[PDB]
Amino acid sequence: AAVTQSPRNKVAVTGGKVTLSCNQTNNHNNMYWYRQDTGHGLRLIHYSYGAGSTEKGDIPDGYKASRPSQENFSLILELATPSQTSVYFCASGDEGYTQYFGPGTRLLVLEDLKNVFPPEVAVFEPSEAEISHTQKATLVCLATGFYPDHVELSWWVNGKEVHSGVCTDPQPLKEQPALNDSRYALSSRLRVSATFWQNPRNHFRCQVQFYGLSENDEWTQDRAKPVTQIVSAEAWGRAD
Amino acid sequence: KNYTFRCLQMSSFANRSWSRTDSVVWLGDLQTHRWSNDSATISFTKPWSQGKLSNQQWEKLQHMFQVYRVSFTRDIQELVKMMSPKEDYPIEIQLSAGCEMYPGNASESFLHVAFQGKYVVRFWGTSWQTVPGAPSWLDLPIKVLNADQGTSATVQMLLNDTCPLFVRGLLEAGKSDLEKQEKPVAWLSSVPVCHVSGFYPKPVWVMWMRGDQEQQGTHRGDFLPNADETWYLQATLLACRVKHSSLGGQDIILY
Amino acid sequence: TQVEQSPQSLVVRQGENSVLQCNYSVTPDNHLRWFKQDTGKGLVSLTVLVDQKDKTSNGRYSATLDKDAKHSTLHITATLLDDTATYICVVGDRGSALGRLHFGAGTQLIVIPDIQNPDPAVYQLRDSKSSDKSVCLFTDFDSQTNVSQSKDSDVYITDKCVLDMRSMDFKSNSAVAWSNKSDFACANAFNNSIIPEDTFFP
Amino acid sequence: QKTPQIQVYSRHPPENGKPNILNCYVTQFHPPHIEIQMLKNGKKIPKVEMSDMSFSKDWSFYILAHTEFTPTETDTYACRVKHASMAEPKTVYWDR
Ligand SMILES: CCCCCCCCCCCCCCCCCCCCCCCCCC(=O)N[C@@H](CO[C@H]1O[C@H](COC(=O)CCc2ccccc2)[C@H](O)[C@H](O)[C@H]1O)[C@H](O)CCCCCCCCCCCCCCC
Ligand SMILES: *[C@@H]1O[C@H](CO)[C@@H](O[C@@H]2O[C@H](CO)[C@@H](O)[C@H](O)[C@H]2NC(C)=O)[C@H](O)[C@H]1NC(C)=O
Ligand SMILES: *[C@@H]1O[C@H](CO)[C@@H](O)[C@H](O)[C@H]1NC(C)=O
Ligand SMILES: *[C@@H]1O[C@H](CO)[C@@H](O)[C@H](O)[C@H]1NC(C)=O
Repeated sequence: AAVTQSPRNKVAVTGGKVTLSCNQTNNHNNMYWYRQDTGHGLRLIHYSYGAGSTEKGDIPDGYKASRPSQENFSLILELATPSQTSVYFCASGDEGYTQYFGPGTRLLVLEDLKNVFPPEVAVFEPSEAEISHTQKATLVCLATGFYPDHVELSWWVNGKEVHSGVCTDPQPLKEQPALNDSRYALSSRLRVSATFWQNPRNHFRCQVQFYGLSENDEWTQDRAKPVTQIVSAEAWGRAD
Repeated sequence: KNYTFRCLQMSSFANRSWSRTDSVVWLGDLQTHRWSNDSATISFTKPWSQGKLSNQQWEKLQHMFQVYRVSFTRDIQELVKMMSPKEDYPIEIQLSAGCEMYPGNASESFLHVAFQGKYVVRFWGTSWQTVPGAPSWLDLPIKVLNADQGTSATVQMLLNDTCPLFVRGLLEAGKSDLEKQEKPVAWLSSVPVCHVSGFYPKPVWVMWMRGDQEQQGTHRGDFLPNADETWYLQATLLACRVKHSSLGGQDIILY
Repeated sequence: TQVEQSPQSLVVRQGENSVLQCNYSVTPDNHLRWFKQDTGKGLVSLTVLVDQKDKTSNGRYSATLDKDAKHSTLHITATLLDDTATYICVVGDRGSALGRLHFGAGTQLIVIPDIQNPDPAVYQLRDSKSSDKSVCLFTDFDSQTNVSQSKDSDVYITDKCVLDMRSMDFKSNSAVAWSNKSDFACANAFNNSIIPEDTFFP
Repeated sequence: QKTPQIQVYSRHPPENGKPNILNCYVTQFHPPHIEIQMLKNGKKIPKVEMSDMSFSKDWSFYILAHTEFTPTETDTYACRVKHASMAEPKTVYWDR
């Protein structure tokens, strides 16, 4: 029994309209909307006992629910406020007490989108010193100058995603920590065997999925619209 | 001879916010308990209403009913949300639960539920079910109620074990009030009628006789209650003969 | 709140056991569920306790429930790096969809990994594109090493991050440093940190 | 939905000047919300007692109202009931 949510991250502006969607194909009649905040457990916003029905939860104010079908349940924020910056979870269930939770949606509500920037991505090749010393090769990835911290960094080897030998910073850095709306920098490492890096047939790619502006968002600035995009850098193995 | 024990629950749901639940308990035609919406606790209406239960056993049981009253209320409200817009307020729910005590250790337990004054649901065996004539939309509420294994196990225990146990003790403790005799007093009147008041127990004989021959015409009214737990009866249409267990052969003949 | 968890947070070493508590005032208490939530991710059910006095087990996890005491304990036997998560206690007030879930605010657990054979070293890695750009990588250091942020604003230093080469049952710690300034080199990169005496500079 | 039935009867045989008890048994109504008043000369009697509301095997509600009274040849006694099933209240006079 699975639940899907869209989008994964969302950046909105104060007074803007935000729709968080939830989908399930379990033929579950009942669906629920929660928000998770630090120092709090999950709190019920709205729920639904079937298509056409919406019921107020414990903290409904500022939210509207829509159950247009058995599968879809939406959380509508008609006038987004910064207090609605949170992680939103959706769940579904049948007549039983089990609620099957979705993966989440991190929403960030800003005063304006004038400081949104996609990342620059660079891959740094293993040192020959490390190779001879440890018979291991660490690749380093660097995502720089992005805002907000709505990014998913992943490593791809020959077009397939890897998790083994990977470590990404749990938190990004502030590039200009004196400035209030500072851009971030995030780093990640991928360690392989020296003989794996030695193979010139192996293609390494560091990919960063950025969550920024949508087609519907307005943009009146000389620089390119900082839309949701993938930014990546590559490297090929080498005998050298 | 055979006494029916019944817990009668009356739950009114005026709207989303307003609700009240009031219960009364009877052993035959004698009230044993009252539980008003206003009261946190169940009240005894007889000195012997606790039966043969200990103060601790009574308290553990009362605590269960207190949790049940609050929980039942929210469950009905959540079931109305689930069924909207098909079924809406005002809603009346009557619940009748208890058991019949027969000669020996024989007992039959029941739990009947009426919605809007019509019997629709019962608890039967190990689960809730709808009865013939019930509307089909009740299948979703029954499915949801039957998902609650914890309530089902509790209800099975109360009907199969607790109710018979409690009533055997209640029959002992209340023997003197249940087996009590009260002499009926009769008076005649007719406007262009045989009034019989104050008898206990309920079984009575009231007849209009033309000497030794009875009259087929005579219409025995319904048993009307007195506020001192005795009964009132009328017989309409010459003498009025009344035969009651309290008279012990000495029948009342009113010309 | 009706559901309270203890401790708020804790730090344990790999192979140690963790004991997590949950206390509630929820009435009625049909069942208690323990969830594991990894940072940024969602909720994964570890176990459900349903009886008056209950005990459950799921591998390295085991739990108890005493409905009279309105208390539950979660045990993690021989904690692993992967157990670094938030553990959430939830009490359900009905045995059906008519019920409300009452959520505890969680317990954050940090597991310190076992670094088998340390080899502290600082390597210089060059960009696959430009050439005129690089990073300093401080790696293979033991857990008793703290990486401190740079005293210089134009120099960026990340915190400790532990990777696991699962196929080789090998774990390694590392921090990255970079700067676009000329006065920056790897021999001096982690100067503001207390790094081991053996640290290899090639 | 369900219209009420009112029955007014004395506890003991009536005798002018002697104190008795008048009973008013209201039956067969739904919903259970009801308002019952007993009257002397068209004026509400203050010390009226109400039994707890209950229901029969047929699921219909019932309630017994009763007050002490000393009948006379001039005094009129009644039982007025207001229920949603009726537009106007139903008054039933005591007749010996
Ligand atoms: C039958 C008579 C017995 C003889 C005793 C004589 C005493 C005389 C005093 C009488 C005064 C009371 C009069 C009131 C009338 C009562 C009628 C009998 C009804 C008895 C029902 C008892 C159910 C008990 C369980 C309960 O409270 N359960 C509630 C909470 O449940 C929760 O908490 C539980 C938690 O439950 C637990 O922990 C119970 C433990 C426990 C503790 C102590 C003892 C036993 C068990 C457990 O964990 C559960 O898993 C959990 O979910 C649950 O919410 C009740 C739902 C019942 C709904 C049934 C109505 C049918 C509706 C059909 C109409 C549909 C209309 C549709 C609308 C559109
Ligand atoms: C309570 O009594 C009922 C009988 O009224 C028991 O119900 C039977 O349960 C078994 C399985 O346990 C079924 O095979 C039968 O079909 C049930 N009978 C009916 C009429 O449905 C019930 O098990 C008893 N429960 C307890 C806990 O004593
Ligand atoms: C709910 O019902 C009660 C009793 O019938 C009434 O007094 C109250 O005004 C109602 N509330 C609403 C919100 O209509
Ligand atoms: C019935 O009782 C509950 C709990 O005691 C209370 O919240 C509710 O308001 C009461 N209903 C009425 C109509 O007084």
